[PDB]
Amino acid sequence: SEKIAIRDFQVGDLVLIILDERHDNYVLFTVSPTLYFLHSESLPALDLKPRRPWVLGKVMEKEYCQAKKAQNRFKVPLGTKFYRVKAVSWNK
Amino acid sequence: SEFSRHSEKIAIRDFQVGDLVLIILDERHDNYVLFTVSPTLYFLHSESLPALDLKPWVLGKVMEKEYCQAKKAQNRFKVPLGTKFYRVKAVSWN
Amino acid sequence: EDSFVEIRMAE
Amino acid sequence: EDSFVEIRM
Ligand SMILES: [Cl-]
Ligand SMILES: [Cl-]
Ligand SMILES: [Cl-]
Ligand SMILES: [Cl-]
Repeated sequence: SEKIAIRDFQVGDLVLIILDERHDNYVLFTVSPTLYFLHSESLPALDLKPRRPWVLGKVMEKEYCQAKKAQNRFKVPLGTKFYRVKAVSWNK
Repeated sequence: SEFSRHSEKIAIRDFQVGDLVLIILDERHDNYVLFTVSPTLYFLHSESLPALDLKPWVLGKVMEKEYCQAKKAQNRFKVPLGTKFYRVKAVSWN
Repeated sequence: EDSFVEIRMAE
Repeated sequence: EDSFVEIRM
């Protein structure tokens, strides 16, 4: 049976996607200090854009990014390195 | 510098002693339960609450499990009569 | 109690 | 988009 990954995420992982008020974004639940933001494109198919506080998902791609302006949609400091992931619905 | 590492993963059904689990407040049943995708409820034993400082959500490790059945429509778990469910003792996972 | 009881899979 | 970029793993 599948289990939820909690760090070092890869494509195909079952993940827990939670709303992060501080960062105004959905993120992957993780025990690492590193941020994994849910790609905007993924929100409609996951029923997270009319919000719902969580949903299970399966990572479908993963991108390593870096914030180049102090104001950004992720609310992270200038220069922050972070990941953006696309995820789709998962069901048992 | 780069390094590799093993990572535990969170179980979501058919919980076993030693599983990493997510412990969440089930308002519907007035109790902490294990996060699960399956219809069976795994209620956190009341003995386990003080050492988890629940005396929102917690990562824990399953230590014991007991299969149970409700024999009265009115019970502390708010489950229908005859419901079969588990009680789990767990310790924190930091 | 007798609110709920222990059960096990039959063997 | 504009305020962040992809970087090399
Ligand atoms: Cl700026
Ligand atoms: Cl920079
Ligand atoms: Cl770990
Ligand atoms: Cl109890």
